[PDB]
Amino acid sequence: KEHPAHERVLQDLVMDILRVLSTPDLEVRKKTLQLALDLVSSRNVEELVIVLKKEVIKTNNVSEHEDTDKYRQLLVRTLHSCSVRFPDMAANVIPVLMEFLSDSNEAAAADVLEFVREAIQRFDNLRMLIVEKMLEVFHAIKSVKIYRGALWILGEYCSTK
Amino acid sequence: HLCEFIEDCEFTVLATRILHLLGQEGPKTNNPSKYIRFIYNRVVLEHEEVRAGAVSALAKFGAQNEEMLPSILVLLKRCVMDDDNEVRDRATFYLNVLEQKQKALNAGYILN
Repeated sequence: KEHPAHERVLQDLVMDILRVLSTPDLEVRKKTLQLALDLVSSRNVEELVIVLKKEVIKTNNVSEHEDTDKYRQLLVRTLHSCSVRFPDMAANVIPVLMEFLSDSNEAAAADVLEFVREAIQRFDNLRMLIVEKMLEVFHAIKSVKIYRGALWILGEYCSTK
Repeated sequence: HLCEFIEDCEFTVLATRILHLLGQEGPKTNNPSKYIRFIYNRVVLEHEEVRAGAVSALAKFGAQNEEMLPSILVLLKRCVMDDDNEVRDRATFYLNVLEQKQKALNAGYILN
């Protein structure tokens, strides 16, 4: 990689390779994700993102996660980073949705992590929708996690007086 | 004995009860450093909740102050402070609450 003359393309070929991952082995996959993250100057991105979303669908599937779960968390990390740099998009909205589906803490933690972050980040607009989304999600749901969720959000508050 | 043992004799539930009681008692029985010493410990434990009691007990206490407390009482809330969002909030809020009344007044209303 310390061929820091680091050509565009090469980074790009990864996905192809990556496709192969669907024949799992997380551990390998995991190595990939880290590896993967790196190349992206917040670009070859979309095609990827899309692909990620594909992954995401794929991730849904019917699953009996045991290994891939892990991956997900990781992915999200990997993913997280990018965003920091980037301006990101709808894809993201989808996580929010996605997250609603889900049922385990670690994600909530991420989410929360996001809570924090976003709290810092504020360009805002999205949030509001999402807040709406959430409103649904929320209405649509119960749990400690949620319960907790409410608290912060509540804490947060703005309009629709 | 209670303090120590309970610490390493566990059960959160006990703590609730005792907390509540202790909550009232404070500086009428002095021994500040120790008592502080304890109090810190009680908090030490995780649980936003476990942590929380030491502050609440404190309100009757703080207000009264003891063999050294008012100046310092003021200093302490500052020295000990926390994030963890709603745990953050607890610190912030108590503060914020604190922020909101002349602390002398503050003590009077809340206490009752």
